[PDB]
Amino acid sequence: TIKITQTRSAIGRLPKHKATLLGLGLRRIGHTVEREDTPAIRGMINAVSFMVKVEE
RNA sequence: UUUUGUAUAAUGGGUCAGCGACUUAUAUUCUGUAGCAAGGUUAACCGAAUAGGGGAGCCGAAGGGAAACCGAGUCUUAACU
RNA sequence: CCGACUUACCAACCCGAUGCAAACUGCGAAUACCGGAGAAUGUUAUCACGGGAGACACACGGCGGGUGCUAACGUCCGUCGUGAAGAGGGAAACAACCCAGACCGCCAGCUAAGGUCCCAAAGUCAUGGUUAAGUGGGAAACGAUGUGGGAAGGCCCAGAC
RNA sequence: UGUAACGGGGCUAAACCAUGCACCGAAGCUGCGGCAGCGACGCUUAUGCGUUGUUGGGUAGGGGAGCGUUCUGUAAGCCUG
RNA sequence: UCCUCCUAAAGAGUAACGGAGGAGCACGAAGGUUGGCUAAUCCUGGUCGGACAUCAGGAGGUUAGUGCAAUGGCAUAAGCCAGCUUGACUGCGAGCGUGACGGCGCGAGCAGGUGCGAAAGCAGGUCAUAGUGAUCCGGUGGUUCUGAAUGGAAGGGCCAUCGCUCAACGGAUAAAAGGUACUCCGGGGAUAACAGGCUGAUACCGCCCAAGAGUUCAUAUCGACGGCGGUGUUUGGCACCUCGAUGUCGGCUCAUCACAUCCUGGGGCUGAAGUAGGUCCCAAGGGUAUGGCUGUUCGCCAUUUAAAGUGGUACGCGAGCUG
RNA sequence: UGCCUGGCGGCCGUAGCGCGGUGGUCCCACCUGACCCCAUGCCGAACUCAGAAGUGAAACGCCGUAGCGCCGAUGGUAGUGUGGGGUCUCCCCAUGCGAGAGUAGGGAACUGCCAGGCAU
Ligand SMILES: [Mg+2]
Ligand SMILES: [Mg+2]
Ligand SMILES: [Mg+2]
Ligand SMILES: [Mg+2]
Ligand SMILES: [Mg+2]
Ligand SMILES: [Mg+2]
Ligand SMILES: [Mg+2]
Ligand SMILES: [Mg+2]
Ligand SMILES: [Mg+2]
Ligand SMILES: [Mg+2]
Ligand SMILES: [Mg+2]
Ligand SMILES: [Mg+2]
Ligand SMILES: [Mg+2]
Ligand SMILES: [Mg+2]
Ligand SMILES: [Mg+2]
Ligand SMILES: [Mg+2]
Ligand SMILES: [Mg+2]
Ligand SMILES: [Mg+2]
Ligand SMILES: [Mg+2]
Ligand SMILES: [Mg+2]
Ligand SMILES: [Mg+2]
Ligand SMILES: [Mg+2]
Ligand SMILES: [Mg+2]
Ligand SMILES: [Mg+2]
Ligand SMILES: [Mg+2]
Ligand SMILES: [Mg+2]
Ligand SMILES: [Mg+2]
Ligand SMILES: [Mg+2]
Ligand SMILES: [Mg+2]
Ligand SMILES: [Mg+2]
Ligand SMILES: [Mg+2]
Ligand SMILES: [Mg+2]
Ligand SMILES: [Mg+2]
Ligand SMILES: [Mg+2]
Ligand SMILES: [Mg+2]
Ligand SMILES: [Mg+2]
Ligand SMILES: [Mg+2]
Ligand SMILES: [Mg+2]
Ligand SMILES: [Mg+2]
Ligand SMILES: [Mg+2]
Ligand SMILES: [Mg+2]
Ligand SMILES: [Mg+2]
Ligand SMILES: [Mg+2]
Ligand SMILES: [Mg+2]
Ligand SMILES: [Mg+2]
Ligand SMILES: [Mg+2]
Ligand SMILES: [Mg+2]
Ligand SMILES: [Mg+2]
Ligand SMILES: [Mg+2]
Ligand SMILES: [Mg+2]
Ligand SMILES: [Mg+2]
Ligand SMILES: [Mg+2]
Ligand SMILES: [Mg+2]
Ligand SMILES: [Mg+2]
Ligand SMILES: [Mg+2]
Ligand SMILES: [Mg+2]
Ligand SMILES: [Mg+2]
Ligand SMILES: [Mg+2]
Ligand SMILES: [Mg+2]
Ligand SMILES: [Mg+2]
Ligand SMILES: [Mg+2]
Ligand SMILES: [Mg+2]
Ligand SMILES: [Mg+2]
Ligand SMILES: [Mg+2]
Ligand SMILES: [Mg+2]
Ligand SMILES: [Mg+2]
Ligand SMILES: [Mg+2]
Ligand SMILES: [Mg+2]
Ligand SMILES: [Mg+2]
Ligand SMILES: [Mg+2]
Ligand SMILES: [Mg+2]
Ligand SMILES: [Mg+2]
Ligand SMILES: [Mg+2]
Ligand SMILES: [Mg+2]
Ligand SMILES: [Mg+2]
Ligand SMILES: [Mg+2]
Ligand SMILES: [Mg+2]
Repeated sequence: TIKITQTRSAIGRLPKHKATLLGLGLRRIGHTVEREDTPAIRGMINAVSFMVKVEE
């Protein structure tokens, strides 16, 4: 279980960068989401690391 | 208004008041609603007459094949699992 | 005839070394594309049918290219973003650049881009060096004892310069 | 055409390359109140009585719900010197 | 109109008046099967015989060949020869690929009847990708499907098939050229010329090395073979503003700004003895001609001037004039 | 159980070339002859038949040799997906992927089944 938050917009981003946020459940700026720790979530975090921040 | 793009030095209007631009008939398809239901429904017309009669007639319940023709099967081909 | 020779010259095949090619690959990625399984999330976001449209004049920016002068806010193709159809802050002004997607109201607070001397809201903030040209605040080949450094080298107290 | 290649004043830093701590800075995010749609759930529906999550920029265009005027029936009713 | 490669950004596809080439056929064998075989080139030797015909070996290993243009493939050969034959058959077709669609292509396998091979097996056209044209209309053959009172038939219908460089090749008609400055309408700055805008291939100007010319000596003064920049001044590229009008070349009057200055002013070098000169730097305060020719700016000539500038202002200025 | 040989395979160069030796009990190859089965665009050269006198010369199988071919590291370089930048017809930073060429080096194949001859 890890905590993720979004800190940047998804306006000029790629479709694969917005679908990643859709999969992570992020809705807007500063949306705190709890997600299970798994290689899939880690890969998503690596993919959108420039706009997300983890609390661990 | 037209444009990728108008404060544009692209067009329109001096202002006010009145008038002014997806309507009508018939025919077909679709949606909702209402009656009836494997049936539904009349037109012309008669009728003192929005009643009633008139089911002539139209759609659908059975389709296949060009057509004869056959039939919940048919055509295709001498014959097709 | 046959030829004996060298000779201000050029040069085939092969060998050794150095390169080039969108229409050359004995080599060969990253990305992208097809399919399967799996956890999580997304208002089925997917497909099929039926009713109704609108549109087929796009532009700019990034990356990958052709034609141009490796010129054009030039033109032609692929991908993404924006405008078109998107308000707001910033770049002094600015359709396409950056941040960021306006349900409404509040004389509440927190931030991103971008800034904190005044216009104009915020540090005349602290330590550390550079610049003396208003460089900052438009530009090249090239030239110069301009300085701020780093690493070496020659000559040199029998005397260098 | 008139400074006119920092926006201007002005700056020997208020310029640049390096470190850090603060602040300003948007319709971005958080706080309060209010409206509407979709979907889950028990409302045994009153089709709404609480929840909860989410969404609500918008041209052409599509869908849905509505306001206003004339006349007609309700209406020999009602208001009105 | 159709075929091959690249551009085409390693799935497919993907444009330009982009770069390179082809097709509008041919074959009863150049098809199928069975059986067998492997060259291009070079070297050596040998009669006519030569660099190269034919014959022997050796090296080489597809560097040849594909009926054709290119690409992808071909040794089990798809290449090269011989024999036998017509599967260059009929009716079907699981399941796919590609297209907006019409449509096109690959196809295991089924029923009948064949060819080759002893047989297993192969053959529903050529190694593959171009060799092509919707519909209507009309013709031919066959067809027991129809046959307008009945029996026939004409005609029509199903199958095979024929006729179109419809080449503008998804084809508007069975058949079709030009002028308008006598002109006209709806429209476009979606699209033309002057002008304005972006860039600067061209134009002008500036700068760098120095081979040299310069009686010796590169740089008093010029400057090759080459290179780097500036103005947006010419001829030009794009077509972003304007076609429900921004009036255009030249001339007259009227000027203004700039300096890469024609004179005046000051200076450096000089292959500057002096006058008179050449080159370069600063400097825009002022001035900067009259006539013949031509509509002309430009330009030629005559004669002056201390000098008779370069360019911008919508190639300045027509709600100032001229035509 | 070993050695050698033949056939059918697996993989397709660390598997292939070249140099030097070895092998004939058996197998294999070379080899003898041909009216016949059969054939040569002529020819027992090839195919095929009847045989084993002779030979391991050639081919073939085996052995060792690095004159070639071949494989091939680690590290580094180019390139590149995503996000930021600069002096932007070209590069840099952060995080992942990571070549090719070349060097050191490896390397004279391995193996399955069915058969034949000699030892056991
Ligand atoms: Mg956990
Ligand atoms: Mg326009
Ligand atoms: Mg504006
Ligand atoms: Mg317009
Ligand atoms: Mg206007
Ligand atoms: Mg107009
Ligand atoms: Mg007007
Ligand atoms: Mg109805
Ligand atoms: Mg019927
Ligand atoms: Mg059936
Ligand atoms: Mg290439
Ligand atoms: Mg997938
Ligand atoms: Mg069109
Ligand atoms: Mg178009
Ligand atoms: Mg376009
Ligand atoms: Mg454009
Ligand atoms: Mg580009
Ligand atoms: Mg351009
Ligand atoms: Mg602009
Ligand atoms: Mg254009
Ligand atoms: Mg539009
Ligand atoms: Mg905006
Ligand atoms: Mg948007
Ligand atoms: Mg703004
Ligand atoms: Mg600006
Ligand atoms: Mg502003
Ligand atoms: Mg704050
Ligand atoms: Mg900040
Ligand atoms: Mg202040
Ligand atoms: Mg201070
Ligand atoms: Mg001035
Ligand atoms: Mg605010
Ligand atoms: Mg908000
Ligand atoms: Mg609230
Ligand atoms: Mg809305
Ligand atoms: Mg919103
Ligand atoms: Mg009434
Ligand atoms: Mg491709
Ligand atoms: Mg691709
Ligand atoms: Mg053939
Ligand atoms: Mg054969
Ligand atoms: Mg000869
Ligand atoms: Mg060829
Ligand atoms: Mg053949
Ligand atoms: Mg059969
Ligand atoms: Mg037979
Ligand atoms: Mg062919
Ligand atoms: Mg016709
Ligand atoms: Mg008759
Ligand atoms: Mg009959
Ligand atoms: Mg015809
Ligand atoms: Mg066509
Ligand atoms: Mg007109
Ligand atoms: Mg235009
Ligand atoms: Mg023009
Ligand atoms: Mg204009
Ligand atoms: Mg000389
Ligand atoms: Mg021009
Ligand atoms: Mg005009
Ligand atoms: Mg006008
Ligand atoms: Mg005019
Ligand atoms: Mg001067
Ligand atoms: Mg002055
Ligand atoms: Mg004075
Ligand atoms: Mg005279
Ligand atoms: Mg003029
Ligand atoms: Mg004039
Ligand atoms: Mg005027
Ligand atoms: Mg005249
Ligand atoms: Mg023997
Ligand atoms: Mg023999
Ligand atoms: Mg031997
Ligand atoms: Mg490596
Ligand atoms: Mg990048
Ligand atoms: Mg390597
Ligand atoms: Mg290597
Ligand atoms: Mg060997």
